[PDB]
Amino acid sequence: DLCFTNVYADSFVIRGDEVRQIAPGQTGKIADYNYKLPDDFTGCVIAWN
Amino acid sequence: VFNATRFASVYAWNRKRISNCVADYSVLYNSASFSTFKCYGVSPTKLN
Repeated sequence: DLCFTNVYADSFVIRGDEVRQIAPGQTGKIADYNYKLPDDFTGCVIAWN
Repeated sequence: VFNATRFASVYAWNRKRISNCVADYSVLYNSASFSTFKCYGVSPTKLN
């Protein structure tokens, strides 16, 4: 039901236990050095084995 | 504490007191040896 000006699909691969780090305000190897989400992130995170 | 050869049972958990020293917490939070590093009422980076 929603429109948006732009959408960004950021794609990559990680291991299972690091999926939790792909979320706003997380810490760890991934969240710190690889891919950081902003605290005011507005979007969806999709992951599958 | 961390490199102790044998650990105590949870019911008789050991307690070590730390005092009068410089604590370089980077040595801990920058290590990749820990699965859970969860800090309450403090942020790990700030510990230094």
